[PDB]
Amino acid sequence: EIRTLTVERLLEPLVTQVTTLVGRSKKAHVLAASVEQATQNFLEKGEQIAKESQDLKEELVAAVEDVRKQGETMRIASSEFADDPCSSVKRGTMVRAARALLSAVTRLLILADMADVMRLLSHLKIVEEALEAVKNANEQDLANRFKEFGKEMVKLNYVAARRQQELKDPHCRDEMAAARGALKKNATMLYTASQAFLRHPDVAATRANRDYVFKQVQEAIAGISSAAQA
Amino acid sequence: DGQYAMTRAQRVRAAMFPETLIPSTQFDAAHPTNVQRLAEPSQMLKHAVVNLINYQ
Repeated sequence: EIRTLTVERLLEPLVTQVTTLVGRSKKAHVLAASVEQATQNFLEKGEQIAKESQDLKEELVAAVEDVRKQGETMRIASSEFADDPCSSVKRGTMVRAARALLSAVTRLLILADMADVMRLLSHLKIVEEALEAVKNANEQDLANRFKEFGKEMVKLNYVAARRQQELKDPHCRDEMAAARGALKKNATMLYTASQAFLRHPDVAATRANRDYVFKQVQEAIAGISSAAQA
Repeated sequence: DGQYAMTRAQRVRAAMFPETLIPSTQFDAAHPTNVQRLAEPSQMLKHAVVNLINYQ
């Protein structure tokens, strides 16, 4: 369940268009060095990004290892070619190694983007988990747990605002503002309900309303998500 | 999937082949995305390859 193939296919025309070809050479060896340097620089960012990423770590690391391997093959081919730029065979072995390298790069970007989107959607879970703390909290905790929520919510308000402006369909714009508006009110109703349970721990309905209101919080988080991934 | 999968091609395409030209996936403005962080070292690599491949 990864399916990077379909995106990889769409970009393949671009990779192939740019890898089209429109004694020992010294000026060819510096170009070769440049590529090796560019390879190492790209490898350095990909390792950093695969490390910090909270999603697809093992997949992303594999993607960088693939890029490295293709880099070495490209390195070796470009070194052989620079030794004698007259040969078409070593020219072609380099060009093919290059096309393979950039395709491994392209696949890495595709994975990296898939993790960008999972990092983005995590905000929904972070806020939902923040309202679990509000629900499961003395009066001192409630005030505190509601401080954490509002902070996470503001960081969620940024994403959801950018997503609601990006919506083209007017009917979908309303859905986003509705679900995001629904989470806002029920979050406060959660605070009121959690408060009403501290003061009356033995009233079954206080617990029943708190559990209910939290379900209402679920429905908006999911509604915000469904309006985003559509 | 959804809108984020259907636009994945254009985001990658924009970062590696910007000259061949879209929802954002940035969670806060103080943190650039993986694709944004990888865009420039990706472009430099391709420019380096093009120069090499087209040596005369």
